[PDB]
Amino acid sequence: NYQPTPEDRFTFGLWTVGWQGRDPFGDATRRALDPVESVRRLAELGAHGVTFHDDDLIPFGSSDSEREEHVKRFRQALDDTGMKVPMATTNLFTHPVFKDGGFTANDRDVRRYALRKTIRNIDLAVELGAETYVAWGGREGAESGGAKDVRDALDRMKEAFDLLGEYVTSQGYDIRFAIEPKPNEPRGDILLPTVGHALAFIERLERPELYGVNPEVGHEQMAGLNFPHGIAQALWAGKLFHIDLNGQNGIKYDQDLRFGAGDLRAAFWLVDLLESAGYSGPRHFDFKPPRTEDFDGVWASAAGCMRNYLILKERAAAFRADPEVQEALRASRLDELARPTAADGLQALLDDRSAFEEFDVDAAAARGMAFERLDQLAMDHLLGAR
Amino acid sequence: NYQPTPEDRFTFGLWTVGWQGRDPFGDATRRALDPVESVRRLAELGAHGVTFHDDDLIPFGSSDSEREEHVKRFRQALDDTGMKVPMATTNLFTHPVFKDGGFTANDRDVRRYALRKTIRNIDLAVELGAETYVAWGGREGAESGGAKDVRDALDRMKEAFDLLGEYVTSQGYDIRFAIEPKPNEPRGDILLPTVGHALAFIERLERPELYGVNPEVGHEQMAGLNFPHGIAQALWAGKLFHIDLNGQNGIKYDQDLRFGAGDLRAAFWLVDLLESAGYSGPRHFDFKPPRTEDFDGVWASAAGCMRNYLILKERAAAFRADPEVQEALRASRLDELARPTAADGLQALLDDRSAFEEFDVDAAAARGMAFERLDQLAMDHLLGAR
Amino acid sequence: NYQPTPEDRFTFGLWTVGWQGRDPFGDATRRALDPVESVRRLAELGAHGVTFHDDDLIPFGSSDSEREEHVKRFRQALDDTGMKVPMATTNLFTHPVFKDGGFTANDRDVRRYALRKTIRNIDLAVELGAETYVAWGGREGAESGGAKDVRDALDRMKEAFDLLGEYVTSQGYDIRFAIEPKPNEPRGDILLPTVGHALAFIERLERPELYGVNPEVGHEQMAGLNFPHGIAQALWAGKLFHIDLNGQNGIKYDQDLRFGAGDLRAAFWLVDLLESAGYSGPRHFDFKPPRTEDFDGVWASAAGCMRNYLILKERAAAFRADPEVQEALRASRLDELARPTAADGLQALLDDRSAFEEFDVDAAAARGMAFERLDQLAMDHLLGAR
Amino acid sequence: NYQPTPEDRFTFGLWTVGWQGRDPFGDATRRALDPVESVRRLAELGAHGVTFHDDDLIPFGSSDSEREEHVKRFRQALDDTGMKVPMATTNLFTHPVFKDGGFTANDRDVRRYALRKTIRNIDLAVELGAETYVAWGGREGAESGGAKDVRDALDRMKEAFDLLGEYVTSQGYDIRFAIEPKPNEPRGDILLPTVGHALAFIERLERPELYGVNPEVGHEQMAGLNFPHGIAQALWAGKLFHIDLNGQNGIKYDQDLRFGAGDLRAAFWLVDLLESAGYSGPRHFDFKPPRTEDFDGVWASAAGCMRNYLILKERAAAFRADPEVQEALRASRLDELARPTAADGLQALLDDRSAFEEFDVDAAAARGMAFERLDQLAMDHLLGAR
Ligand SMILES: OC[C@H]1O[C@@H](O)[C@H](O)[C@@H](O)[C@@H]1O
Ligand SMILES: OC[C@H]1O[C@@H](O)[C@H](O)[C@@H](O)[C@@H]1O
Ligand SMILES: OC[C@H]1O[C@@H](O)[C@H](O)[C@@H](O)[C@@H]1O
Ligand SMILES: OC[C@H]1O[C@@H](O)[C@H](O)[C@@H](O)[C@@H]1O
Ligand SMILES: [Mg+2]
Ligand SMILES: [Mg+2]
Ligand SMILES: [Mg+2]
Ligand SMILES: [Mg+2]
Ligand SMILES: [Mn+2]
Ligand SMILES: [Mn+2]
Ligand SMILES: [Mn+2]
Ligand SMILES: [Mn+2]
Repeated sequence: NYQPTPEDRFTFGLWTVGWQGRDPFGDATRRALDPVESVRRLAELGAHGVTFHDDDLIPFGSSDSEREEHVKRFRQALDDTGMKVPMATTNLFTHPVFKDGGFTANDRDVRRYALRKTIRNIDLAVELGAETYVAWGGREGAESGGAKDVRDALDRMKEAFDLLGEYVTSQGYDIRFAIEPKPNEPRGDILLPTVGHALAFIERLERPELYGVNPEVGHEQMAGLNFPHGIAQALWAGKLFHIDLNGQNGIKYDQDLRFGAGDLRAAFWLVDLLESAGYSGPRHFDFKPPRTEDFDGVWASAAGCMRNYLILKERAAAFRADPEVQEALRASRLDELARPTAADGLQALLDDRSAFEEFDVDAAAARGMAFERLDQLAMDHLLGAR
Repeated sequence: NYQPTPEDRFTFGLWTVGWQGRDPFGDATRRALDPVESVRRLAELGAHGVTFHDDDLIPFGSSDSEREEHVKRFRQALDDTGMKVPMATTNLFTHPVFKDGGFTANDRDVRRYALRKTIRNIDLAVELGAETYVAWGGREGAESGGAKDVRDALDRMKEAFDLLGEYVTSQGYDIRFAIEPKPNEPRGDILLPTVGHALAFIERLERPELYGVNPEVGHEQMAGLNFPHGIAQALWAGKLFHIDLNGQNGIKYDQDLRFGAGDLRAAFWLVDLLESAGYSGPRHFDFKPPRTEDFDGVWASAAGCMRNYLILKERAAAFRADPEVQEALRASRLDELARPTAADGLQALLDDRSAFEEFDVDAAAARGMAFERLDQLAMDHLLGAR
Repeated sequence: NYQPTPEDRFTFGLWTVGWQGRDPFGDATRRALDPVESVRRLAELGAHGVTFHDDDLIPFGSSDSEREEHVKRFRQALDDTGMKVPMATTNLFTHPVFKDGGFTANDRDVRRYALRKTIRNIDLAVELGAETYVAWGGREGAESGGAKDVRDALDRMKEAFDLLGEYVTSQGYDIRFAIEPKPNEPRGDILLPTVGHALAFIERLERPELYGVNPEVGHEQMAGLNFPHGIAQALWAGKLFHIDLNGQNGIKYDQDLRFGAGDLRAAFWLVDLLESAGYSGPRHFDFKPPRTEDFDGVWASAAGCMRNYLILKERAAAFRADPEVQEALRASRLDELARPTAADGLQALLDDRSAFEEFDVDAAAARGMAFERLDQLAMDHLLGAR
Repeated sequence: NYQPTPEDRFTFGLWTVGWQGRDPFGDATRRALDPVESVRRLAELGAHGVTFHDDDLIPFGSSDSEREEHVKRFRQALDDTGMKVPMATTNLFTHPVFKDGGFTANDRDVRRYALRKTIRNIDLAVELGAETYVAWGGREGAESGGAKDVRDALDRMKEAFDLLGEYVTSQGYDIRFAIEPKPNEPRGDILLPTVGHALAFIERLERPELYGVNPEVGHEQMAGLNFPHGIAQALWAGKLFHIDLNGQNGIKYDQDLRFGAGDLRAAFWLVDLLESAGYSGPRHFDFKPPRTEDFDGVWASAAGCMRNYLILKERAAAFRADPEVQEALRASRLDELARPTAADGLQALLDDRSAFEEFDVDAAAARGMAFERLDQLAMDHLLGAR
């Protein structure tokens, strides 16, 4: 039951099932994982592909010879399994050089170096066939107000992304960029903190169509926001290039629980939205098996991500196909929300006496929206109590 | 000391000092205020102008005759004082007809009516000389996931604003629009919840240059975000048309404390940003004298808003002019953040061996940012302990 | 399916289904409800009883004659239905006199009056047979630091509750008190903000066994806390006298969604705890039909509360009875958590070399907790996907 | 100006200025510190003492010989400086064995080992002369609902603390215990999440007077709570044995900013409370120099903690001594809040017709509290603008 297949487009970062369990207050609870074993275990689970930071695949500071061998070993695991690599990203946050950021570090020479680090790995990711390159500016921010002139840092951020788009244009690459928002942690406040802030920033870029967003369930929930609403604006803007699925209990540190844990109802509305909008990119999981777990629990965790997606997919589809729900949807006038407000034109609106002079405001106000019956119907479908 | 003058551009809504003190769990603690007395008391305090919702000035459902008289009385108060009216807005939230929203209500006929209500008041606001019309979509949202298809609601929101911009274009008006974001309350989640989400939405509008944002200190703080950072992206985008100043203690209900209360340090960084960016619009206060206060406390509260702005203005200016702070700013390389990252070009960057092959990563990582000394200098200036 | 019966002990406040829909920014969307019709509609729904504030039942300032008639009418509705009245409370928050609090108002004469208001209604509630009197100090708090010396206000709070316990002792009443915590709203910060703070305060009271807590799902979630954990400490302390069930989306204004909405998984762990601990008090719903709803939606909302409780009751019972879950519970050593740590005594512990000198720390650290398989089993039961 | 002296009772953990800068997403930015150099640098800064976890002072797994030498070296640094050691604590969170907790780990043998680890270090701390032993149960909690029966875990927590109090009683020690609350991180939810929850738990202990709380500014602010209010209830309960001073920007990860950063106004109300209550324990700083800083910035950070305390001490004292503020305090009836509510007795209250039958509710409701003038006076004192 609810079994994933590579057609379901499930992918994982190497850093997810690979997380050794070091937290702010704790040491590692698990040994490191060869990227090769992760590709195989995930393939066995029904995964479609894997993603990586540059330093997850080639250990930082590796020699050219070792780099070649680390890729050779990795390529052979994908060949053996059929695994894909749909996305890659640069680690511009772990090494101490990035302590004040990467593309927006105050030191100019750190910013130039962060660009060379990203450009090197774009080459690699294109070779492995990734279609999306992700940027997570987790060190772009500040803990105190005077350490970062934000308008200046946005200037620098725009130059970094403009230059990156100039590079892939100059190489003929098909890869596109996806910014991953996060409101805080590790910096006290991170720049482009939400899906909205990232969409707005893309529109000031030189070639905007080259960039989209990679929202993560938990990051919007770290700011108390509605994740499906944010996804809806990303899809409305045509900029859902990639997505990160996980779970989060409200406003606290970045938990990265397996998908479906945390806010279960919001996961349901998310899957219903992705499916009904026909989202076709990877269903990528960016989670951390809690450091209480041994290797066996790591894989049960990753298996739980895909299962919970498949369960929610079925419930949400049953929801939208139920004729009682379709009748309730008409009752709540969801059909009327899809109709244009004034297809007749401004002038027609200005003269339509039934829109002001003769609008029975009290009659309209007395019409219930019937939202509770609709929502209780959604809950019954979620829980299988119809 | 720290005394405001109309040149300081301080303005107030009628609804602020006019708030009778009805909260979710409480009845009014103060009688209603004639808009005329508010104009006079505020003028006495050194205010520059007032703003209004349509229904703050003309009681809802007033006859044409009464409407004329309510304006006549108001115009005479501004003449008597020199008060201005720099901004107005529509009340699309109080009357029960707007319970599911205004421009995005599911019922089409409510949306058409909300447009006629706004268009009527734009006329009025232009007559009183407002330069900015504000939209706060406080009822645009939902409490449950199925009651609002967000992509549909954004379609409707785009039509409403496109139509409004078509109207002021057709009339030759100079007025511009400013969207006021809010993440939640009264709806469970509000659409365009943050400054970012509002900037992104404006870029999909038909004539974007006609629209900007009207951020409110407390609304971004309701989502745990850094208000000065948000303002910085608005100014970077050129869309700070208007601003709402108040105070807020973190993530909870919308408090609307007088400006300077709540997060005092963020108020300092905000004033420093507005001043150094040369923000020239009104310094508008959108606050609520706590319902514990009588009329005398209402005016002490409004007086505290302007005073706290003036105090912070002085401290922040002393901060940026102190040569020790200018030396610290160089120490933390804030000057280097303002320099372009690769004015030399992509190709020069790709060949600059000092940016990768010969970058001493460990030397750069070992250079402290000196952010703490800088911040302690800012604190000393704030508190007057230099 | 999942149909409630009065044996299920479901109760409602008059103020819940009675809420006219006035919010901070909106007018009423529904007419007022005669308490009699609410008793009948709720009875029809399978409810067990109703609760009331004094002013929900007798309008504030009623004459003795009218008071008698309002009770006569109410008593006859309970007789006609079999409805009970298991709990009552005082409204010490709506009238403007309570703007600085009730039992802790700065004005002494307001505090004395709040005590007389409560004592009058205790008499009434005992007559209607309530077994619990609830105190919600929603106005006990402050918006600014200097307006309330907290240690003084706790002195006053202790005197109010000591006096109340002296009264019911002097009358021979069986009724007990339950404090209802809330962290904020309407005050900027409320005293005794959490279940913990309320438990601690009770232990300083003169006759502590007379007082317990009445936690509300949403109020602990307004402070980002785990509601089942809080309930567990209340039950561990023996002070779960009453409970308020509803739903809440994280840290924001007090939403009072119907039970089961908001955090669905936490509702599941709550019902599992209440049932397995054998909680026997009323299952009281303190919710607000969203003001989008007409009268029909009000009753669908209240019906959804009981249904969602019954659904969760079944899933959680199926969870604890599943032998796979019982095997997983042993795997995660939940049985070992119930065993005493050192039944052998301090001295035996101090000499047990297998507890320090010869403890294989690395072997123990390498044992996974298997928490993910356990949790995925709980999720499968919740969703009916076993 | 504002210079600390050992009489000011300022102390620091070794782990604070000793923090190498490893965060969830980053490697160390600073070398490790010999505890000896920290004692000397802090002494030079005007600190009074240092605190330590067992593993900050003796590296985990040290041989008896090395242990002796690490203490010998440490004792000589305190002798050379006059530094004291007023508090110590056990590290029951870093080693992987504690991944499911210490005193409440599901594995019994981990709990026994955690007790032996604590008891060993109590001996040591008494030798160095600490007067308070702190317990921070940062691993006592859970990420999912089924992994920890909370009532069971409280049973285990009560046994651990009862046993610890049995030990210090059996040894004649004077040391007392202080529980340090935290709502979350590293566990998804931590047991005893707030000051309140910790006070309530102490009252169920065998010898409660042996235990108090060690609240930390940032931990209560992680749950949106008012830190001075929490301190006020701790002092009202007589259980402020110790305190941790730092700074925190609202509800997010545990930031541990230097004291005075984050919520500046709440720091002011805190210092005013500690001083006016005559708190006499150590003023302990539990902060992290941001990993952007080199060694020089570490010490500027620690210096900023004490300075900001001294500045706030002066402003708050000037506040309480200003006769205008004393007149305002009477205006807001803070004097009346300190008076008993019914010193005359229940019966006198029941017969006092001026408390109900003849209470002019409308007159009392119309009296403003004058809280805004009072608060603006407090702000003027904070900023030095009187
Ligand atoms: O760089 C991209 C990724 O970096 C990871 O280390 C973070 O955990 C993710 O939030 C992000 O998706
Ligand atoms: O409509 C604009 C205004 O409406 C007011 O009632 C709200 O309090 C403000 O948030 C908003 O600025
Ligand atoms: O007084 C007790 C009750 O008062 C109601 O008005 C509030 O909504 C509840 O939080 C509380 O249970
Ligand atoms: O164990 C006591 C201490 O442990 C430290 O590592 C934490 O950072 C503090 O929150 C706590 O005061
Ligand atoms: Mg991610
Ligand atoms: Mg506003
Ligand atoms: Mg309640
Ligand atoms: Mg601490
Ligand atoms: Mn994350
Ligand atoms: Mn507001
Ligand atoms: Mn509530
Ligand atoms: Mn901390």
